Amino acid sequence: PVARSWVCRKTYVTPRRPFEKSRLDQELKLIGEYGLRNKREVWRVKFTLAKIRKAARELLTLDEKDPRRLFEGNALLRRLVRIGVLDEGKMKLDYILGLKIEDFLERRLQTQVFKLGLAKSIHHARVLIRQRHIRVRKQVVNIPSFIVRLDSQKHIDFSLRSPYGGGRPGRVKRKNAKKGQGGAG
Amino acid sequence: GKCRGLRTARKLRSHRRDQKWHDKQYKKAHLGTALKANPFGGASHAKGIVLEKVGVEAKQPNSAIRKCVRVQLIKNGKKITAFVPNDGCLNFIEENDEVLVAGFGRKGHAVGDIPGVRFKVVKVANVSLLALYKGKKERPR
Amino acid sequence: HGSLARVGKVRGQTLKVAKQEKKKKRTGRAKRRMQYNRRFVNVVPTFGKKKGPNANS
Amino acid sequence: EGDTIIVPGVEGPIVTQIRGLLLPPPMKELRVKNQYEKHKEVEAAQGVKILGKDLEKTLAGLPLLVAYKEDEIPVLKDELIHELKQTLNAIKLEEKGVYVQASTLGSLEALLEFLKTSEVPYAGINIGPVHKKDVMKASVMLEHDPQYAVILAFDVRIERDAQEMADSLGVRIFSAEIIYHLFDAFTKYRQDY
Amino acid sequence: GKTTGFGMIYDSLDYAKKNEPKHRLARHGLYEKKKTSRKQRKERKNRMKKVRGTAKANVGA
RNA sequence: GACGGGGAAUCAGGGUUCGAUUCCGGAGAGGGAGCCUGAGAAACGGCUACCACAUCCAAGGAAGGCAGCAGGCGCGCAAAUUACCCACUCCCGACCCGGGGAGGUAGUGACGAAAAAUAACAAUACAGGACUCUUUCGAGGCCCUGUAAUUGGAAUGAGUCCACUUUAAAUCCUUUAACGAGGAUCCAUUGGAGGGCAAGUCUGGUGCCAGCAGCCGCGGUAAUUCCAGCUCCAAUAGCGUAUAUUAAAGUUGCUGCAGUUAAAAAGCUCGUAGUUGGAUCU
Repeated sequence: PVARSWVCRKTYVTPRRPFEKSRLDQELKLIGEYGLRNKREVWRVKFTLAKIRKAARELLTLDEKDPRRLFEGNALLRRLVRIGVLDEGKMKLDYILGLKIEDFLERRLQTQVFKLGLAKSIHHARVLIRQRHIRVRKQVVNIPSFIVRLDSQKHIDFSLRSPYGGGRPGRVKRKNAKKGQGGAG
Repeated sequence: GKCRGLRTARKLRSHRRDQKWHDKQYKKAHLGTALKANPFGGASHAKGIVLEKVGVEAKQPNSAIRKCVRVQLIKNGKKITAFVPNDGCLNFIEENDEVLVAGFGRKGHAVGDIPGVRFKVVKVANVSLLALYKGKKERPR
Repeated sequence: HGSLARVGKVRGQTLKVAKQEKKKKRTGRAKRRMQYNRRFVNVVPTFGKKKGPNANS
Repeated sequence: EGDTIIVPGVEGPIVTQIRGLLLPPPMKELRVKNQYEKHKEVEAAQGVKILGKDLEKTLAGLPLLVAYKEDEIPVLKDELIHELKQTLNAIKLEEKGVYVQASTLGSLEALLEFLKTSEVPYAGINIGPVHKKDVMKASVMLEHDPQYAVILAFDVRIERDAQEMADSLGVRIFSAEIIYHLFDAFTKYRQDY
Repeated sequence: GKTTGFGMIYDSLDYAKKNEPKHRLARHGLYEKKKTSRKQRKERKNRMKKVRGTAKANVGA
């Protein structure tokens, strides 16, 4: 009798077929194009899309003009709009079954920083996110798998402690200066 | 089904019970004779004592001789034949040694060309045989 | 021959060689993208059986 | 109490964590029953009882090293394997013979030096009480010349289950509290054999 | 950039000495606690439980 | 190889298996039996007698129940510190004030779950596509795109550590000084490369021997399978093996199987239970 939780669920899912050409082809294509680490995060993005698709199928199973159907139909559509992946004009319940993995991966923090033009490459963007340089509305984020909301898209900039956004120079810069006045004097 | 009536269910249930009891894997898994006759006693691994080293002949298309170990079990007390897994491993073991033994992976059946052998050697003298093969660990003295 | 049933024969009498230079890693960002663009851009699909990436023939 | 001791054993030195320092009362010897006092700090030149958990294999008459550092890799025990290798006196020739059990290590040493002069080989060197494993390792020698398939016990209490199952497959028991009646019983058993 | 915490303002020193946890007053140095462990207290309690009479205070040392 | 249930795994639908296990209820403190007190006990950190086990002894007699918290032995393939505190949540007492291995904290911990390092950025060592020509080689080639240990930087993290913070007191996390990376040796393994099933008719050795192989089958002195080096693919701080189980099993078929010849309808008939019962009433 302890005060614990014991509440945990799996986020990714393992596919049924272990070896196949084409599945590996677009999985490697998505990993290479979006700068992902390995297949676990694309499997968990597939699992989140599977959850949303199952909820949409269950909600469309129920008949029209039921208050529960309208209730979490409006809730799910409002959540998908607030993420920003869904367009405002596509305000319909059966449009949930018409988007794919790259739409969810478009709202990643890594590719949002890469499209903002303050980073050179996608892997350079992932390193720059990973190494505590970008704040999200006066709050630094060091992880790449961050879902940027639509309201927070226009408030992404460098950290004030980072040397890129204005601050103290880095460790190798002062070491280079110390070597410079060591060799000069 | 065939007997299709609304106010009958125990006939279907009793027929399904008898037809499920008249099976092979269900009859093996739900009787005490199969667990009693099992040398492992329902365990994945077991420990035993090495007492003999012998060599059995293989099948007809595959012509070789396999090195296998006679082992007497600790929990039960009856002799089995166990097969050392990898090349150059009979010299790693000697008589009167404790050993860890496990099945091949056919749920208690012979695998390949080796007759009468359904178990294989995993660990001997509380050290892994794979580390003895690959040289990661040195054998106890 | 010595005998038929002496264990570790081909393991014992085989020759011994050493290792080579250390390889690098990019955690599959170009480690598998290199074989992807080898199979896509470099190697053309020839009408036949197959054409593998490790085919040293 | 926050120190790691290393004690040499049969298969080289082993790592032992201290559990407690049982200091016997000064007016009694160390052959006394369970009447001791726990002590936090011990004085110099004292005989106390030291208990560990995973010992199972020790030899008396050897120095032990106390390390103030933190063990991460067995590199400080090389000199220890040198003193446990130099001047080998009680070499454990692990052959296939009689299986012997004793309460103390000195009794086991006395029995093995009796057996090497009695030119009957020995198999196991387990100490303490007798168990199912001891009786069964004695009884697995009923194959391949079963003359050396008997238990030797000097002043060890016998568990009732092992003595009950010994008669099931026919393994006779040597149990005695003194040495020369045990030696004469072994001689009489061999001559009857 | 931002750190949060919980504080309180009393009215006088006597109210702060009246209704406060002892450990925080010890952190301010206004209270001292006994430097006895639970163990030796437990064998002390068992040793006074062993004997009956006035000698309970004598055996407690 | 059964404590029950709330539940867990798998899952199109329909189902199969497990539930000792933190919540609720029931039973017992070696197994039977009996009892005092108390409102409430057949109580066992209460007592009495039996047998089994078992402690001390001057031998006349005394003292026992860890299926509580730690720890030891046995057993087994199989499971952790003889640690600190009543501060947080409650409980008991004559009661702010005392106590609580109930509990909380720390260590062990790759049962399992979540996030997430091992690198980014140029000029040249060079192969070509993108817009226009030289019938064809050549050129502008600025976004180039990719690979090999030439060059100096943009760097931050593990760890070493001052402090601060947390805390009954520390440790864990976060913040912050001074350190801290060029083959950034501050070095990522685990299984495989004939088919299923991603991935070399590469090199050298023994040549139905050694062995590999879940299944087909490879081994006979040309081995696309053995034994070692090079390259390559799979998942990645994780991977392989053995057991019990689920889906695949429309190979237990209620949805939803078969019965001439592949396993299969009693030799035939009567007959009591059970199963199914014509039309017609606004």
